[PDB]
Amino acid sequence: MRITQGCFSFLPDLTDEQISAQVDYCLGRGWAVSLEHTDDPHPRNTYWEMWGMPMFDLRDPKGVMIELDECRKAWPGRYIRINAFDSTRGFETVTMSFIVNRPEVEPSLRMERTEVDGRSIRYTHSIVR
Amino acid sequence: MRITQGCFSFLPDLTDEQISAQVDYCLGRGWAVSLEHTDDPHPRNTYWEMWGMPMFDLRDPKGVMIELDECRKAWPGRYIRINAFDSTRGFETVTMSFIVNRPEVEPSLRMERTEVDGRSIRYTHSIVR
Amino acid sequence: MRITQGCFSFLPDLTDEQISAQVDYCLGRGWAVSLEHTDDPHPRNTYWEMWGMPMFDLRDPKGVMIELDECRKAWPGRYIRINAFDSTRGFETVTMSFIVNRPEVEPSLRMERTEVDGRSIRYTHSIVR
Amino acid sequence: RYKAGVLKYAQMGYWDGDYVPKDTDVLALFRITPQEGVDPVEAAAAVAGESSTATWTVVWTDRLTACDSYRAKAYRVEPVPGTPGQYFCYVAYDLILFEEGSIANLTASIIGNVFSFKPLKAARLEDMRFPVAYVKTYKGPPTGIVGERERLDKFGKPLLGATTKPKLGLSGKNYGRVVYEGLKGGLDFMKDDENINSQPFMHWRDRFLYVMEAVNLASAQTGEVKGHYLNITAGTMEEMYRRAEFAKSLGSVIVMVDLIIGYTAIQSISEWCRQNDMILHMHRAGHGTYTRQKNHGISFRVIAKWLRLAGVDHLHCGTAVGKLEGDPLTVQGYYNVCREPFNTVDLPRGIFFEQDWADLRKVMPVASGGIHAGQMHQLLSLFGDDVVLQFGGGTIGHPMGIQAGATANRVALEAMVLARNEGRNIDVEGPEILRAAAKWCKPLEAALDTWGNITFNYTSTDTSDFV
Amino acid sequence: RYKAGVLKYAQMGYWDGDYVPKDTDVLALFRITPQEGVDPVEAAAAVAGESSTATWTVVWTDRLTACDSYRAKAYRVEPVPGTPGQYFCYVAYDLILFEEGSIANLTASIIGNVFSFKPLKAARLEDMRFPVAYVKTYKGPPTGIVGERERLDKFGKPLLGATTKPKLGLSGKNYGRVVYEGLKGGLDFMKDDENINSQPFMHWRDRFLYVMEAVNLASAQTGEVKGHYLNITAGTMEEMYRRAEFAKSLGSVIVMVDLIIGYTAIQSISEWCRQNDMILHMHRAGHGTYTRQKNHGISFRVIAKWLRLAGVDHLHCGTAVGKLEGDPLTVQGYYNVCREPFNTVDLPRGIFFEQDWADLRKVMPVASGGIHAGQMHQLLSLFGDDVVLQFGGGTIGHPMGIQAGATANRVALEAMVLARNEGRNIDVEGPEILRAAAKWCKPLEAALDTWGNITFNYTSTDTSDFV
Amino acid sequence: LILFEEGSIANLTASIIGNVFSFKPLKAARLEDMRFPVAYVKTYKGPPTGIVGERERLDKFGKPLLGATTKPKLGLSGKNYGRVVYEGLKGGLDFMKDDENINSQPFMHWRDRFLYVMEAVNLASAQTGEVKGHYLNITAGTMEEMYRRAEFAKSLGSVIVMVDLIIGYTAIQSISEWCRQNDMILH
Ligand SMILES: O=C(O)[C@@](O)(COP(=O)(O)O)[C@H](O)[C@H](O)COP(=O)(O)O
Ligand SMILES: O=C(O)[C@@](O)(COP(=O)(O)O)[C@H](O)[C@H](O)COP(=O)(O)O
Ligand SMILES: [Mg+2]
Ligand SMILES: [Mg+2]
Ligand SMILES: [Mg+2]
Repeated sequence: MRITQGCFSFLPDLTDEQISAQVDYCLGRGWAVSLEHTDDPHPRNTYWEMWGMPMFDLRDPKGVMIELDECRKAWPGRYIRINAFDSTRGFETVTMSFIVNRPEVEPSLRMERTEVDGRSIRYTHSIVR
Repeated sequence: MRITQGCFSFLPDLTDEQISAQVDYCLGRGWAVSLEHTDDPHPRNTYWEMWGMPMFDLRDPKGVMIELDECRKAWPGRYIRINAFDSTRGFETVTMSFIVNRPEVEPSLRMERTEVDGRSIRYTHSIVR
Repeated sequence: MRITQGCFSFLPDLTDEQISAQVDYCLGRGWAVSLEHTDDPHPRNTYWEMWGMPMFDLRDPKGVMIELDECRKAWPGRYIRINAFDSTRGFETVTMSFIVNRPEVEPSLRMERTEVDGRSIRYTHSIVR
Repeated sequence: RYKAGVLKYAQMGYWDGDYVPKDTDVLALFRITPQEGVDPVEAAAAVAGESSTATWTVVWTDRLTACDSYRAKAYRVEPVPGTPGQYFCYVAYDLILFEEGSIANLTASIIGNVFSFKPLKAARLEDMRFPVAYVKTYKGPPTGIVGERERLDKFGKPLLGATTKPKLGLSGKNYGRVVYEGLKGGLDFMKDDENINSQPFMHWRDRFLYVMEAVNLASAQTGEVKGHYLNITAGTMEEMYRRAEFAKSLGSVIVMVDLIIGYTAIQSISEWCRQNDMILHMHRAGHGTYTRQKNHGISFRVIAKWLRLAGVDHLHCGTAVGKLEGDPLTVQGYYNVCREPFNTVDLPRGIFFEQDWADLRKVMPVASGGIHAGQMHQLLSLFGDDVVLQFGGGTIGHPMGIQAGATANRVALEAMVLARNEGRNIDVEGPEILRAAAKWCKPLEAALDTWGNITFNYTSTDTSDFV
Repeated sequence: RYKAGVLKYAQMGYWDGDYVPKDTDVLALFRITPQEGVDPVEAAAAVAGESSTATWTVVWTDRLTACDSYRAKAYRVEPVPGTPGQYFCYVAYDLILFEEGSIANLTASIIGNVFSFKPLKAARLEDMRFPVAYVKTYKGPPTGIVGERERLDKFGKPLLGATTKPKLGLSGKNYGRVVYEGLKGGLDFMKDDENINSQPFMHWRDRFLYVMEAVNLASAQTGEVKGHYLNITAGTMEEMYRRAEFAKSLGSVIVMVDLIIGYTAIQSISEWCRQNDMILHMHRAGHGTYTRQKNHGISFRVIAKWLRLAGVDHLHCGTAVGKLEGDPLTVQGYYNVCREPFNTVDLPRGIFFEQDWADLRKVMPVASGGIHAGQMHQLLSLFGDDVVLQFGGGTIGHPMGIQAGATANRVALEAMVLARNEGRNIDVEGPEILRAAAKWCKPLEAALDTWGNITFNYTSTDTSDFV
Repeated sequence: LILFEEGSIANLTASIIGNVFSFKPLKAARLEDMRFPVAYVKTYKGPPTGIVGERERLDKFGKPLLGATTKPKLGLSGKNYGRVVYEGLKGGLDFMKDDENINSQPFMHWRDRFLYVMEAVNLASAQTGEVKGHYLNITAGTMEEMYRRAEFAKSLGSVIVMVDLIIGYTAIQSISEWCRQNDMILH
């Protein structure tokens, strides 16, 4: 079991040198970099716990990496992700999202099947952890 | 995790001297003081287990405190609250509610997401304890 | 916690002499005596596991008691009840129902609250055991 | 008196000084400034005339119906103290003229054509008396003060709110994130802005979904029942019902409505909210167009009386210390109108008639517009407990974040309620209590440094005349 | 500029003198009277701020959305000639802030909270520009001037009307008798009073039946298509639709609606009237509450612009010579707003923006309130042909009867139109034409003797500033 | 603008591309490009979600969304059709889809297909931890049949439904109104 929520999931775990290169692309195009963490990695779960405020005007990829290492020390067994936010006329949304830190063992999902009218089933996804 | 159900939740835990002062305000305005306890501290859960009958005609704040200490001895790991009841022409309801005793460790809430029609989700809040 | 499903629940546990007297009333009026057992004592749960066939033509209260002691040996930690069945023109139903054997510790019920349209709640009762 | 020709309103039979009003009569006050040459008695009768059953010339069809019953009668005229050329005019109306359970009919009669008269310079409707016979035809507020607090399980202090900032611009994804950070911090309510509906940048049905996920996530992590005032204001009623039905389908506690939509449209939601268990919030947009001026318009206390009869649970009544117009004594008048079951005549607070509501639900007043943690002691002293305090800028504009700003306002309020009940004077010691709480609470200390000297003080336009 | 703290609106980025507004921008004028000490530039920026995307303190959430596009910008401020301390303020709004096909959303943004500001003494909305992109989202009036006249087969003169007098009192049987005598005499329309709905003395469903019998009896005896403005104004929308559907079921030509009911409720009937072939009449009840004052409120030309977009065929615009407030040049402004497809900037008539409606139906303006046969020459000179003249008192208050009163007004109008087209000056020779027609017409002679010296002359409050 | 109806594609095409092509004095005519004024675009509602609205629903950012058409085109029964969908989505694909000619053939009924693919979507969603989808083909003979297929797709809780271009602009604009009022993405 491995939760593939976000980009670069099928690739092996990204090293600090690779993360620094990916943030450099986000800051070059002019996106706000934000760190988010959770212990509940449900599909379609929108809001994760924000680690401070998003870095809007930061022209250094090293400055993000300090805050990333600080978040890892505070939350070891949590899903940490980087969100790059676009602030243009039409977009006004997230552009990049990738998990940088995932826990020692990934939790599985149990599916509960509620029988309704006819042959239709309501599905409920729940995390074991 | 800390359940903030009721007044004076964000403030530190109230001492017996502070509780006696708060009951004195309730008896001064002419409200019936009642003690309630539960092990299930769900949001919108209306009815808690009543510790005897509400004190309607009691003009002493010390008399309530004896019943409070008696309830703590009987139920150590439960949420004890004080409910002041107004008995006027228009009100006829609770006026003050605050938790005076909460257990050693507060239970967390698990949220189950049931997928229905379209993108709508039925939410179910459940206590781990 | 004590499940009060059936008659004589608030009274103390019935001795074999008292059970024999209650069956004697059922056989006197002409009712079929049947034994039923379950580990799931849910409210509105209709069908329990039947211990053989109902005793239709038995004019001895002692004969029921032998089958009761046989059921206790096979299922120690289960709810055993006696059902008296009426077979007349209009009734054709159960007349008496009382638990004779209940387990060492009674299981509690957890209530899950699903929030639907408006302020309406769907309730789900579930047994911990 | 029925021959063809133009006759004066006083001569026609609309002024009667010896008239005593009955218990079943709708009474109205008018602050009339007459033109140079126009008599105050003639000015009163002109207002009393056109508002009921009168035209500029005499008609023979008046002899058909029993006019003595249908005609409105002005009974006394008194000069306003302070002003040299301004008069109070008391007009009595009979129940035979009004439709049962209709705000639109009541306004079409009284405030119909009397304002646009040439013989009057400026007229203002000050206060209105409703008989017990007339209030019973209306259903009243869906829940009230009692009904709402029992649903949320929150007692003993004001309910806290915050407007999602900025007003327009935020997309559906980001809008819910501000809501999530607000409610988890310590706020009881978040809300849509009055101009936010279904703009090209963010569709309404997307907003409704994302805020409800934010509400439930906050509810699970705090253990409190949280809510978001969902704006349903639309162009047509068909669109408006569809927005409300979807809000019910998600399981929202409370929906908000703008005052602009009209009393006919308002009364329709009040009927809908009761039949679907919903709490109704009223935002007074464009009220200051006909309320702010002291010499002309309609006083808010009359609008509050209509809105109580229409059936709204929440109403913005104003802040005395805030950025918007409001005088301390006049503001307390609006609060007493929507809360108290029976209010006596008090001239400093702007109450002129003894109003008996006879078991209509209590409207919870909302204080909003340019307030912060430093204003907490003044707010609790003026109004009380059964109020809603909204901090739009004072929460999100916090230097640390949104969660810290929501905690700062919650700690400030909890410290004041605790001090008030113990026996400490919250008017004098107020600033010292907030400073003493800042020793252990760090987000409160940062909030007091940001908005310490920032105070909105200006001369009130809508003031009392008996001070 | 995004750090925590209170900053001025001019410093925040709402005032820009070098800004030139685009073709796709909603423009609004504000007649602002600032407080003693408040700068007119700061006063403009405060209005430009709160009406769009601003709060009293700076928030970090502004950095998320592209604020440079969403913020409203005040571009020029000019002092009003005549007044020492009053300023015109031009504010530009972008289409991104407004919902497509909603009057309620437009008012929630612009006239939302800007009026109730403490730094402003009095603010008035003078005129509003709508782009071609914004007007096309709205359906417009159900029929218009062209569509209505083709249905009634009446061309070349103003349509005549009369209000059924007295206002309240008449039972269902007698109410229709006044309608019958009016329409047979020579009137094109009869109408319900604005306060008449469903009173205890006469139920609405009874009134609807008896007037329709009176319409058809008059139609058979004159050979003309007659009509009665049926008042559908109700407490709820459910009651309001039921009254309209029954009006359609009887086969009525035209139904009337009060302004009080609200723009959300108004837009719903406009959708209904188009889908059921009905002409919509608007009665402005309670307009003078926020229109009459020159220093504060909303000018009627802006309300007329909203009502054209909402979709109404008839609108009361006012009479210059009547009993109610109105200045000849300012009144002509309201008429040009609802009739002309493209109107140029004219300062004496109160038009400030060049408005292009782009093929929206023409609203027919209604002149009513204190007019008679002696005022006929002044009415035809000021407005023209595509108007509705209503004589409430001047028809029924006739000494001979109702039939004679209706004939007197019809003969007077027919004599003026005939004289105007021949080449005679109707401004000077006007009184002589009416006297010459009285030689053969006896009801007209009696009408001129009754109301000859009776004229309503008073100082207008809503006047121009460029005269 | 006086010639065109507000919010109608059918009226726009009836005017411009109406009878000009079938003219005898012209050998061959081709419509290359068309300019729409700001006044005309505002009458239309536009796409139900868009690029921004869709990506927020699926929580997938920073790369192209992957899809696969269920092969073969026609032939597979309801049971086996979902098995191909299940193996596709679990492998790493974001979307699976119906073929354009697949509707309600004698070998496999539509209402059976809709049930089996939705079970395959949710099983894949539980095992990968991603929001998965299948483009459900609603193309039918009549509009009455077409609305019934869409309402059942909503009832199962599908993310996105697909539509063929053949059905016509009048029929297309009707689903666009429906998808916005029921929170559905249109393909
Ligand atoms: O738009 C605003 O200004 C507010 O959101 C307050 O924001 P801040 O807290 O950021 O000032 C409120 O809607 C006003 O209080 C409305 O006026 P009223 O209270 O008169 O209805
Ligand atoms: O109630 C009235 O006074 C009238 O019936 C006129 O009656 P008379 O003809 O008997 O005066 C009209 O409704 C007013 O003109 C309305 O005002 P406006 O025109 O401003 O809408
Ligand atoms: Mg607001
Ligand atoms: Mg009238
Ligand atoms: Mg294909």
